[PDB]
Amino acid sequence: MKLIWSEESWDDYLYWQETDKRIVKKINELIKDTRRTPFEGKGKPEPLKHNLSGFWSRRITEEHRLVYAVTDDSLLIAACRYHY
Amino acid sequence: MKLIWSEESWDDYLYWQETDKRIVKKINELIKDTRRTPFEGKGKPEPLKHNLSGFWSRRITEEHRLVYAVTDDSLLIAACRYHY
Amino acid sequence: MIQPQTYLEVADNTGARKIMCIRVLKGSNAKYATVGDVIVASVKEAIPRGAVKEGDVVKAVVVRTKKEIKRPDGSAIRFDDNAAVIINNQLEPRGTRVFGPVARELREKGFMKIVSLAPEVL
Amino acid sequence: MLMPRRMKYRKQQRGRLKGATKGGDYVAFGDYGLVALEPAWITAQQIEAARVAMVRHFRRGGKIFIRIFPDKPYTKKPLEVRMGKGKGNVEGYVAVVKPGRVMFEVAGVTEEQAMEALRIAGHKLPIKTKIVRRDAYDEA
Amino acid sequence: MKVRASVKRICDKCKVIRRHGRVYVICENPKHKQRQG
RNA sequence: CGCGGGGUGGAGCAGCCUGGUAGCUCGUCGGGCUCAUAACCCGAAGGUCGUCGGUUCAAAUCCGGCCCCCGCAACCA
RNA sequence: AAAAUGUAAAA
RNA sequence: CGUAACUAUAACGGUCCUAAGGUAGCGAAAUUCCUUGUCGGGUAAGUUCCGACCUGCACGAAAAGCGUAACGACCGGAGCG
RNA sequence: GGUUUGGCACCUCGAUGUCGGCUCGUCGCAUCCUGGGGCUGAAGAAGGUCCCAAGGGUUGGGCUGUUCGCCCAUUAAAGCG
Ligand SMILES: [Mg+2]
Ligand SMILES: [Mg+2]
Ligand SMILES: [Mg+2]
Ligand SMILES: [Mg+2]
Ligand SMILES: [Mg+2]
Ligand SMILES: [Mg+2]
Ligand SMILES: [Mg+2]
Ligand SMILES: [Mg+2]
Ligand SMILES: [Mg+2]
Ligand SMILES: [Mg+2]
Ligand SMILES: [Mg+2]
Ligand SMILES: [Mg+2]
Ligand SMILES: [Mg+2]
Ligand SMILES: [Mg+2]
Ligand SMILES: [Mg+2]
Ligand SMILES: [Mg+2]
Ligand SMILES: [Mg+2]
Repeated sequence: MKLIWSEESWDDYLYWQETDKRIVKKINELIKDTRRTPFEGKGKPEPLKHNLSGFWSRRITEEHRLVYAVTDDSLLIAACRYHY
Repeated sequence: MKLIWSEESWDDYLYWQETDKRIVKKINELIKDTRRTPFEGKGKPEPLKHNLSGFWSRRITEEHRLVYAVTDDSLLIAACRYHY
Repeated sequence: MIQPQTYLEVADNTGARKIMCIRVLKGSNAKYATVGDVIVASVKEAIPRGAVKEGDVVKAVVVRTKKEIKRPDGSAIRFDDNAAVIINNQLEPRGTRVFGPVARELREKGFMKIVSLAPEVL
Repeated sequence: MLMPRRMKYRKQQRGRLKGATKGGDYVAFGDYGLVALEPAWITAQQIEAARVAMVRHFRRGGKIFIRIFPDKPYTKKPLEVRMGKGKGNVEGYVAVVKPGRVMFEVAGVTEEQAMEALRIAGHKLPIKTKIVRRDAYDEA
Repeated sequence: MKVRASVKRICDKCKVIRRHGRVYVICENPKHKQRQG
């Protein structure tokens, strides 16, 4: 299962090695719970509407929430915070 | 050029991130040195052949290395530790 | 009496030597062009370094004609060639000097700089 | 679109439309109906245009009853070809309508609306129309 | 809408004056002026 | 559009004429030979037969309607 | 008889 | 049908068929349909013309192939007088 | 509407010369300018859209047999039948 990272969906985790790795812990933990549960369990993994049609958002804290998008074996990463 | 890892890569990367930060930062350092302009850059680019062929190799710290693939946007990290 | 296809001797140092009358800029169907009328044109042969290169589409004022000009006072003036003086869109001479006499029709037509510059005016 | 899912034959003659109406001369379904004043072949797409037109108007509203069904194949020869060498290939389908046939019926919407919704549909149509209520339509 | 073959009423302040044999449609605002031509 | 030819495993071709299961080469897969990759050797799995209907007891096969590929023909004024 | 090539880090 | 560092393209490969699959050299040509192909050049402006490129509908070697000084009441494109 | 491509095959095959150009025009209006006018998301200058109205106008070149187009330089406009 290959992992996807958009343009903006990269600099995030990347700047997390300069400002508290706390949030990093989530990324990683959330990632694995998605490799065997596309959108089940951790962070009450749910889908999305309009803008994010077909995007499932997993809870990191309450604010941030990395939205994945499994497909023919391939977990995608879009935004760990704000939006696109 | 979106970033893409995979099984042996993310796991290869997590170990680096959770076993030594000297090479973690060195690794993603090149990833940014590539992500933009592949091939030419740091480390010591060099087109690979045979086992890899379509894969490229960036000299890292001698023994260790990092293999990837370039394709009109969308990079592809394949490996983090071990020679070739 | 200049008309399209006519060759005009350029009377100035805009670098050009000879231009071909592309069109007479009077009415919407002006037949000929004479002393004082403006014309569009092609540079047919010019000098080496020069403000103007051949193949350039320029604008100029007719200053000399082989067809006598009739004066309101019953006199007539005729020159040995048909010369013009390249000017820019504001109708100002693109050159810094002007050679050979010019017709005073040039003044009332409103081309002072050329007249002052002209070495003689008949 | 709207066309028979299957047919005994693929091409069928033209035949003339002679007055009367034979059927569907009374409402029987909704509260308001639209009837035909003059005969014609209504195209599978004049209908669908009227239908859509209706709902387009009263969105999320009542229920529309399409009382007619284009089951007759409309033939047409290739552009610029001479007469003969067979019958044209089928170009589409139509429904024979005669003066008196009720084409559409709406129900579950304010009169004021049904009047409009039906009125609009009459415009997407090749013949003159007249709207109706539900009075003496008691053959049932 | 100055001219057409379907002059109707638009706003509640639109009159259907009929002058010079033509069926005009004068209204408070110009954009509604008409004339069945 | 008018004629005639043809869409069959991933590729490229048989099978349709002689209706009663599908073949061939390459590839793919598992195992050897090797220091290793080829090549070479062993043994595998994989085909809705373009599609929607028909004839038959049974349709890749036979009849039909569309759908793309290929090839011919489109003349005299 | 015939049988090819070569995994990229020089202290 | 497939294949080389983005893309492209495919020196390489696979397969089917043949009696054998078009070499050199030419190539939008007295041949190029699409077509006024696309880049140059010439012109103020060029469906022609000249130089190039080749996806040559539909060149190609003695019904010759590609060239060639000289010659031409031959057909084309340009200037000057 | 009857300017296109066609359908039909009615006069014309004891012949109705069939593209383009030139010369000469004349007519229509569904108006390209110019003249009147209504709206406008019309401030003004400039436009847009519809209405009235041919009286008169409606350029010169490059390319091609072209009509047509495209291009150059203009124009009040470079109208369509
Ligand atoms: Mg590639
Ligand atoms: Mg030059
Ligand atoms: Mg093996
Ligand atoms: Mg070595
Ligand atoms: Mg080959
Ligand atoms: Mg050419
Ligand atoms: Mg041609
Ligand atoms: Mg010439
Ligand atoms: Mg010529
Ligand atoms: Mg030759
Ligand atoms: Mg006719
Ligand atoms: Mg006859
Ligand atoms: Mg007859
Ligand atoms: Mg005849
Ligand atoms: Mg006779
Ligand atoms: Mg012709
Ligand atoms: Mg009018």
